[PDB]
Amino acid sequence: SVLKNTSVIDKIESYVKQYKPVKIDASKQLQVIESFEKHAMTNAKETESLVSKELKD
Amino acid sequence: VSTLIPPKVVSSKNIGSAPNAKRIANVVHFYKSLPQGPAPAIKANTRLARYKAKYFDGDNASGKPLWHFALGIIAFGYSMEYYFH
Repeated sequence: SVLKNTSVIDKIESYVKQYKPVKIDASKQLQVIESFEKHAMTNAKETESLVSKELKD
Repeated sequence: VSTLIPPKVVSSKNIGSAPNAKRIANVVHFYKSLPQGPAPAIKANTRLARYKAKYFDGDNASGKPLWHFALGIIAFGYSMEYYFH
């Protein structure tokens, strides 16, 4: 309303509203992210099993 | 580019280090070692076992055996130097 010669704001306001759903998130990592973890379980438990055995040994 | 993972890689790293070479050495040096002076075999019984327990043991280790040897020559006075050359 500060502009008495508006003529574009409704177009611009609609332009914001038509692109109001800009873009979704990208949660694509659901197979490789845990593959880093599957190596993480493998090596950590390999280490933990060894150190637990060796500390008593 | 990602989270690096060298916190847990000792399962194959505990082979090349120098202390591991000493580790595998002295543990074998320990298990069979006799605990508290066991199996010393202090009861020696072989021919002159009495000698093995008085002077031949080594607790005294003095000139007594040669004194015994000298006295044996003295007791053989009329066997080697007398009645013979």
